[PDB]
Amino acid sequence: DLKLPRQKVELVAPPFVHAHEQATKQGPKIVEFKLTIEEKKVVIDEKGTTFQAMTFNGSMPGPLMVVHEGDYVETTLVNPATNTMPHNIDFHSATGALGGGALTLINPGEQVVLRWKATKTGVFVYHCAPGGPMIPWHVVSGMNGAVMVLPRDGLNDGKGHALKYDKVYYVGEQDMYVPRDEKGNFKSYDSPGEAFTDTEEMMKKLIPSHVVFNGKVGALTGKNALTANVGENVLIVHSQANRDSRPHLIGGHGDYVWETGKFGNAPEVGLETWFIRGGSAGAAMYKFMQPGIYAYVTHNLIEAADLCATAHFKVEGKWNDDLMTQVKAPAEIP
Amino acid sequence: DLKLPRQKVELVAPPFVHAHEQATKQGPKIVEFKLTIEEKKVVIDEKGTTFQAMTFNGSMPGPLMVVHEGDYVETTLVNPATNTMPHNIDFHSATGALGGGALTLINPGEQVVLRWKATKTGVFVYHCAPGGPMIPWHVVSGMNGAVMVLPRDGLNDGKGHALKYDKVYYVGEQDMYVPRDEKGNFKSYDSPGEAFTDTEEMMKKLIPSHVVFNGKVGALTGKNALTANVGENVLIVHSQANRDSRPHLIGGHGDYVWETGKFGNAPEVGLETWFIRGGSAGAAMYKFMQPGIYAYVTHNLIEAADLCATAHFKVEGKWNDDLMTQVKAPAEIP
Amino acid sequence: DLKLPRQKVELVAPPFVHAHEQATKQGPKIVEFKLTIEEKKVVIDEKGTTFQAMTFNGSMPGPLMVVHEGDYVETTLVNPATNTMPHNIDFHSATGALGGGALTLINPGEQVVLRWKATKTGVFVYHCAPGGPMIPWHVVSGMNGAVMVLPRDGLNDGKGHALKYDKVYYVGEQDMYVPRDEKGNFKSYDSPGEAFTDTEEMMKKLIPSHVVFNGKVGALTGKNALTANVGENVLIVHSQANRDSRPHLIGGHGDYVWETGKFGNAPEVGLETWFIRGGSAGAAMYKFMQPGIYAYVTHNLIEAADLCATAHFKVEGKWNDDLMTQVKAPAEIP
Ligand SMILES: OC[C@H]1O[C@@](CO)(O[C@H]2O[C@H](CO)[C@@H](O)[C@H](O)[C@H]2O)[C@@H](O)[C@@H]1O
Ligand SMILES: OC[C@H]1O[C@@](CO)(O[C@H]2O[C@H](CO)[C@@H](O)[C@H](O)[C@H]2O)[C@@H](O)[C@@H]1O
Ligand SMILES: OC[C@H]1O[C@@](CO)(O[C@H]2O[C@H](CO)[C@@H](O)[C@H](O)[C@H]2O)[C@@H](O)[C@@H]1O
Ligand SMILES: O=N[O-]
Ligand SMILES: O=N[O-]
Ligand SMILES: O=N[O-]
Ligand SMILES: O=N[O-]
Ligand SMILES: O=N[O-]
Ligand SMILES: O=N[O-]
Ligand SMILES: O=N[O-]
Ligand SMILES: O=N[O-]
Ligand SMILES: O=N[O-]
Ligand SMILES: [Cu+2]
Ligand SMILES: [Cu+2]
Ligand SMILES: [Cu+2]
Ligand SMILES: [Cu+2]
Ligand SMILES: [Cu+2]
Ligand SMILES: [Cu+2]
Repeated sequence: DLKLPRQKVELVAPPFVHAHEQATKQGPKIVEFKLTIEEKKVVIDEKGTTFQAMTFNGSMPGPLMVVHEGDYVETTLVNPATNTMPHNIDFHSATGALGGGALTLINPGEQVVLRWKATKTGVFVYHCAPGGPMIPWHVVSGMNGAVMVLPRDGLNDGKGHALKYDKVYYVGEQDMYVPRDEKGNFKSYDSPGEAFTDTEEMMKKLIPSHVVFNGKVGALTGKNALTANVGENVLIVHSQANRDSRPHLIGGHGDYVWETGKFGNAPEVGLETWFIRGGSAGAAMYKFMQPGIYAYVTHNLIEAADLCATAHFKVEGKWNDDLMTQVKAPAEIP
Repeated sequence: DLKLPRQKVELVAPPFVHAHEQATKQGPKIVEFKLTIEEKKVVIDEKGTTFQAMTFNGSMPGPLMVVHEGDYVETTLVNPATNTMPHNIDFHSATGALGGGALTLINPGEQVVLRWKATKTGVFVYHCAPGGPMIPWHVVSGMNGAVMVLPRDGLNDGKGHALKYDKVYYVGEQDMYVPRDEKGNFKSYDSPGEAFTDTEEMMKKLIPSHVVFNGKVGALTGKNALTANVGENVLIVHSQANRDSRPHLIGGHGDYVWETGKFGNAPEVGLETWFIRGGSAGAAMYKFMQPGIYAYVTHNLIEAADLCATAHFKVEGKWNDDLMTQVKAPAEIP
Repeated sequence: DLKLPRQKVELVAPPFVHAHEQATKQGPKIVEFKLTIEEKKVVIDEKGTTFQAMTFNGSMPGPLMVVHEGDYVETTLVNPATNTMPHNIDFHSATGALGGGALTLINPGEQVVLRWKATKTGVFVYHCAPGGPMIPWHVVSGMNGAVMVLPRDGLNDGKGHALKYDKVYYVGEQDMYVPRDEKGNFKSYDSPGEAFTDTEEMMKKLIPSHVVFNGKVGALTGKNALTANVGENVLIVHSQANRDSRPHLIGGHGDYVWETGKFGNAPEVGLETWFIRGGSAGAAMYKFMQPGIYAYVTHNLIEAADLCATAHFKVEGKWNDDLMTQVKAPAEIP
C-alpha cells in the first residue's frame, strides 16, 4: 500500500558513514537497511582485557544510518541462531511501540522487518531494549548506535546560511562495566549469560571500568586516527546511549553545535566543550584552521586519559602563525 | 497594605496538579497555599525496603503549586508537634532570604506564613534547607517539590504561537541513600535521627541506592500509570532537587522542551532526551500520535530499570501505520 | 612582524579580576601575561586536611585573564627550578597545537612564550596538560584557570540591549581526590610524586573527596565573602576543568546566563540553576534586589554542604517587602 521507490543502503563500520546526500532533490523513499546482531567476546584495552559484547553488525557503536526527513526507514533486524539471547531495536527517531522495541523482539534464529517514518530531524540513538533489567545490560554491552535524519535542504545555521560538511565521522562512546576479582584483575567470562550477575552488580554502582570510543581504548588513534585538512568542515556525530559525556576537540572548537542533536533547533556557535546527555546523540561541526594532531575527548579528563575516551585527528596543511605562534621556545629562566 | 483579592488553592498529590488556568484575564492575586510537613517511615520498593522520609504534605515530591506571573504566593508552612526536627522552605522562584528559608525555620509545634511575588516565569524547585549538613539530608529524605509560574497569556513556542496543554503531570525524581548492613541487606531505622549517621556517610559517596519517581519504585505504573489519548498535548514537569536527570519518553519525543525550565526562553523542539540539572525543574510537552504503552524514564537505563526510575503512560486511540508498521512479524531466517 | 601596541596586565588572585574595559575603542593589541607555576602543599578544609597542589600563580583556580576579541594573548609561562615536574598550558580559547600545550612543555628551570589570537568570544578554561595520565592528575591537582574574551562592544542580551556588569567575580570549582588510610583518615604526602599512585587509584573511581571553590572549604565565606549592593549587576564566571557543576544563587537567579559560556550565543534568561560542563567555563549575571546573605553553590547539595562547594554573598541595601515578606513569624499552631 505504501507506493514509494525503494533504495538499499550498504552500511559501513564506524567511525565512517555510508555515502549520502546532504541537500537532495529526491522525494521520500523507503530506505532499506539490514542489521545482524552479533554477540562476541572482544578485547577492549591494550592490556588485553576481554569483554562480552553484544552488537549490531559486529561493531561498537552500531553503524550510523542516514536518511532524510519524510523518508521511511525499513530495517531487517536479524538475530542468527549462533546468538544466545533475544534482542530487539528501539529507534529514538521513531514514533510508537517503544521506538520499535515492542514490534521487534526476536529469538536466536529469527528476523523481523520494521518500518518507521522519519518525521523528526537530527541525530538519534538506536539501541536494544528487550525488557526489564535486560535493557541496561544489552545497551552497556554495546547494543547501541545512531541514525541521522537530515533536512531535505541540508543543514543550516539558523540565520539563513547553509552549513555543508566535507566529511562526517560517528564517534560512539561506550561505558563498560568489567568486574574485578579479589586481587584486582579484570574478570573474563565464557558467555554473556555467565558475565551477567557480576556485571549487573557493578552496573548498579554507576561507575564504569572503561569509557571508550569505537569499542576499544585507542580505537581512533594511530593508523585509525581521524583525518582532515586545513579548510575542511568536519561534522562529528557523538552518541552515548546510557551516560552523559562532554566532548571537546583539543586545539579546536565546536563552530556549530547541536548538543541536544536536533536540527529543528539552531546550532550554538563557538563552543569549547559540549554536552551529550545519556540517551542521546549530538553533533558538532568544525572547520580546521591548523595542521597537526588534535585529541577529541570527553572532558572528564580522568575518563579521557585513564579510562579510554580519547580519539585523535591528524590534520594536514599549512601552519598559521597569526592564530598561534611560539614566540620563544623553552629556555632557561634569566 | 497589600490590597489584592485572595484565592485559596486545594493542593493535590502528585503526579496530578491542582486545577488552574493557562491563559487568564485575572489580574494579580494573593494565592494561598498550605503545606504540612510529615516525617514518616515509608516503603520505597517492591522488596519492602523502608525509608525515613520527610515530606511536604505527605508526598514525595511535594505537590505542584501553580500561579501566574505577578501573583503573590502566600504559604502557611506547618510543622506539627508529632515531627522531630526543625524544617523550613526555600522557593527557587522567590527573591530574597535564601528563597524564604531564612524566614521560615519552624520547630515542631510551630507554623509560619511567607509571601513572595512571582516575578520569574517557569517551573522551579522548592525544598527544605534548615542549615549546614541538614540541607542535603532533608532534601534527599524527600523534602522537595515544585512551583509553576505561568505567563498570564499562557505558554508560547517563541515564534508567536500559543502552546496549550490538555493535561499536565508532575514527575518528581528522588535520589535516595539507603545504607546496607554487612551481609548486604538494606537497613531499617526507628527514626530519621537514627538514620542520619549511616545515611550521611553514604550520601557523601554520591551514589544513590534508589532513584524513584513519585516516591517509590513502580509508583507511576499499573493502576497508577499516567494516561493520555492520541491527539492530546501533555505537559510533563520534571524536577530533581539534588542530582541531574535525563528524561526520555520511550516511543515519543519532547515536541517542545524547556530543559532549564524557564518560560522567558523559547522551547527547544523535537528532542529525544532532555536534561534536568540537579536543583531545577524543567518541562516538556508532547502530542501523542500512537496508542499503546510508553515508558518515561531517566535515560541512564541502569537507574531506570534497576534503581527505580521508570513511569508508564497508557495511551488510547487508533494505531497509525504510516508512522510505524511491522512489515514482517518475527519469522525464521531464510 | 606583528606590529601592534603591547599592553601588560598585572594579574590578580581569584575571585577578583584584573581591571579591564567591557566595551572598548581600542583596537587589537598584544596583551602580555605572566604565569609562574607553583607546586605546594596546602590545607583544603577546616579539619586541616593537606593536599599536594599544583598551581598557576599560586592560586586555585589560576587567575582570570581578560582580553577582547581580536587581541593577541602573549603568555610567559615560567616553571621555576624549585618545582619537580614538567608543566605546560592549554588554552581552550586558542586554535592549534593542542591549545598551546604542544608548544609550551617546560621542565623545572625553564620558561616559554606563547602567543594566540583571541578569535572566539566567551569564557574559556585554561589548564596544564603534560601528556597521558599526567593530564588529569595535573588538572585535578589545581592546574586550571580561565580566560574571558569580551566582544569589543561589550556584552549584549541578544535582543539589541547592552548588558553591563558593575563587578565580576571568578569562581573556580575544583574536584579533589584525597586518599584515606585504613582507619579512614585522609593521607598526607611529602611530594606530588609521592601522592601520585594513591591519588590516581582514587581518581579512576570518579568520586571526589572534596569539591571546593577558590581552593578550600569556606574560601569564599566570612571575611572573604563575595559582596554586592542592591541594584548592582554582578557577573559570576564559573569554571570546572574536569567535572560537571550546577551553579545556583540561593535567594537569587541567573538573570542572563551563558551556561556554555560563549558570547556569540544569546544568554538564557531567568534561570534557577545552570550547568557548567566539565572542561568549560560559563557565566551568569544577576542584579541584586534584596539585601542579606546569599549562598552560591553547586546544587548537588551533598557536594555544596558536605564536600565544600559553598560561597557566600553579603549584600547591602534596603529590604523589599513587595518581593518577599514574613507575613506571620513562627508561632504555635492554633
Ligand atoms: O536552524 C534551525 C532554526 O533556523 C530557523 C531560522 O531561524 O529556521 C530555519 O531552519 C528551518 C529548519 O531547517 C527551516 O525550515 C526554516 O525555513 C529556516 O529558516 C528556525 O526557525 C529554526 O529553529
Ligand atoms: O517563548 C519565549 C520567547 O518568545 C519570544 C518571541 O521570540 O517572546 C515571546 O514570549 C514572551 C514571553 O512570553 C512574550 O512576552 C513575547 O511578547 C513573545 O513574543 C522571545 O522574546 C522569548 O525568549
Ligand atoms: O547575544 C548574541 C546573539 O545576539 C545576536 C542578535 O540576536 O547578535 C548580537 O550579538 C552579536 C555578537 O555580539 C553582534 O555581532 C550582533 O550585531 C548583535 O545583534 C545574535 O546574532 C547572537 O547569537
Ligand atoms: O574471585 N572472585 O571475585
Ligand atoms: O584541552 N583538553 O584537555
Ligand atoms: O636553553 N636555555 O636557555
Ligand atoms: O551491620 N551493620 O552495618
Ligand atoms: O528508549 N529508551 O530506553
Ligand atoms: O516462523 N517462522 O518462519
Ligand atoms: O594505610 N594505608 O592505606
Ligand atoms: O536553594 N538552594 O539550596
Ligand atoms: O509563640 N507562639 O504563638
Ligand atoms: Cu540485545
Ligand atoms: Cu532509549
Ligand atoms: Cu526539613
Ligand atoms: Cu535550592
Ligand atoms: Cu602541570
Ligand atoms: Cu582541556
